[PDB]
Amino acid sequence: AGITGTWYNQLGSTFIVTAGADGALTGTYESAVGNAESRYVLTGRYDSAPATDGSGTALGWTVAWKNNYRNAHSATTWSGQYVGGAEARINTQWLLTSGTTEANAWKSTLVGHDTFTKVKP
Amino acid sequence: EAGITGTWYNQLGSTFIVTAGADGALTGTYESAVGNAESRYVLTGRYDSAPATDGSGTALGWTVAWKNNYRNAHSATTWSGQYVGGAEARINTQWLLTSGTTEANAWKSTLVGHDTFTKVKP
Amino acid sequence: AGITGTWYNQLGSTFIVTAGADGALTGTYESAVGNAESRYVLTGRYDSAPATDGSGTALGWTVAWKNNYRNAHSATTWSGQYVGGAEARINTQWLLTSGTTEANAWKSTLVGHDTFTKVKP
Amino acid sequence: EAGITGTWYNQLGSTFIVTAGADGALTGTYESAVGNAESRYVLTGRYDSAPATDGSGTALGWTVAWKNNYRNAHSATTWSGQYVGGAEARINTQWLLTSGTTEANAWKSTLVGHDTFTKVKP
Ligand SMILES: O=C(O)CCCC[C@@H]1SC[C@@H]2NC(=O)N[C@@H]21
Ligand SMILES: O=C(O)CCCC[C@@H]1SC[C@@H]2NC(=O)N[C@@H]21
Ligand SMILES: O=C(O)CCCC[C@@H]1SC[C@@H]2NC(=O)N[C@@H]21
Ligand SMILES: O=C(O)CCCC[C@@H]1SC[C@@H]2NC(=O)N[C@@H]21
Repeated sequence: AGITGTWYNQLGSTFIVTAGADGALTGTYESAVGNAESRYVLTGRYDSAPATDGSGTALGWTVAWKNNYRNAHSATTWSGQYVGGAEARINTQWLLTSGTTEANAWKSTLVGHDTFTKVKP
Repeated sequence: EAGITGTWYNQLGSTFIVTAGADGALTGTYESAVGNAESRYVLTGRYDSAPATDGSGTALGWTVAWKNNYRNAHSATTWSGQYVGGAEARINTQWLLTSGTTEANAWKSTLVGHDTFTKVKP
Repeated sequence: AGITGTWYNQLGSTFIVTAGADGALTGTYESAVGNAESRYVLTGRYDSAPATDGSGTALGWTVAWKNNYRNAHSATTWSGQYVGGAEARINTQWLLTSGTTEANAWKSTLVGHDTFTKVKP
Repeated sequence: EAGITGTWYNQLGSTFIVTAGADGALTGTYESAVGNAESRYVLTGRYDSAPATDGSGTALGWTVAWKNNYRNAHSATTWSGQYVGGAEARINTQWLLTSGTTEANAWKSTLVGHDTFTKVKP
């Protein structure tokens, strides 16, 4: 029924988001893995007038991994598309950059892929 | 956050105007020199508002959806990277640009690259 | 029973490979999608003495998309790990670079992810 | 392929020694300036042996598994990119470095980055 809602990825992380009418994404993210506890703020953007040819809806969002419990000195961005229908899905690739010194910048950024559905594990 | 807040440019000639809020928010506008883009687009992101002080960069990211009130490319870019302060301040990034596609074309939906932003004295 | 064998990904592409004793990967790749027809040469490397703690076996390979039928002026590399067991798997991320002019180099490289099993679709 | 064949260096100070064969093969050795690496490692890859002549680069890629007869990091890097010829020849790449991990740690198995190689007059 749209991007707004509660989503879960293959790791069991929880992505709670609101899609504003003109393209904003606002919500919270809780990771099942990594140097993370509880909810973190997220903000992003999506295409609020997608094509009408069967294409997905492009979108992205960011989490900086600082909250009242922990600070991992890192940030993840997810870039992907929403695919509607009977089992809606958000398919993403992500980049997780840690703050590093300049000599260690070559090893600053992890890459991966997450797929989200509204099915609670 | 005075470091991040300001006007920046990348190696393509694109314009990144940003404000860093006390709460970790990034807000501003982006103008790409290339691609299916014209004029300014809204951006929004997050940064580490209490970064290490041990000679590490400050982790940050932001998103642009490539729709404005003049054009719509049906696509979105996210930049993930770090701010390196000082007199020659830089934001070093890698990015992912996803286009909306049909399911059959989803394998070719996402471009990857890297941008380096230089801050400009206001 | 090891890396050597015939593998298929989620697109239905066919990856036929031999793992040499000292780390070579040699074989052919046939893509189900894109500017591709029939088999293409591949070469790569793998860790020929993996850890003994339950970790996967790191590996990578390259295809340049030129054969006797077509030339797409492009190359893909896959980087990932082999995971043995009852349903062995190779989990990868890939980079597909097309030859471009310098002004268009920003849009030269696609990224994605392929998972391979020995199950024939 | 005289263009690609030779000795190259990247911005980290690493050494890439390669031979480009008539059949599209790349063979050689790689020496990283950084990471869990010492001495030379075998590489192997492929390139477009009949590239466009319209002012485009030549697509190529290669792999190093980080095991040699002195060290084993249980990891592998692939570089994907293009050769740009002429008097100031470059190979511009992006790379993926996958470490062997347990299944629980697989989400953090892969680093991404970018290297630019400069050819050195033999
Ligand atoms: O360890 C850190 O630096 C903070 C937590 C990172 C968790 C990552 S973000 C990408 C991937 N998807 C998830 O749901 N969790 C991991
Ligand atoms: O073509 C599109 O879909 C929209 C414009 C994309 C421009 C990209 S975003 C990554 C890179 N950095 C820039 O400043 N511009 C390009
Ligand atoms: O279109 C091209 O330039 C050549 C074919 C590319 C096919 C790509 S490689 C990554 C992905 N995995 C596949 O099995 N096929 C596509
Ligand atoms: O630490 C490891 O697992 C092995 C060494 C990895 C070195 C990486 S490969 C990408 C980048 N470019 C280089 O020349 N060195 C680093």
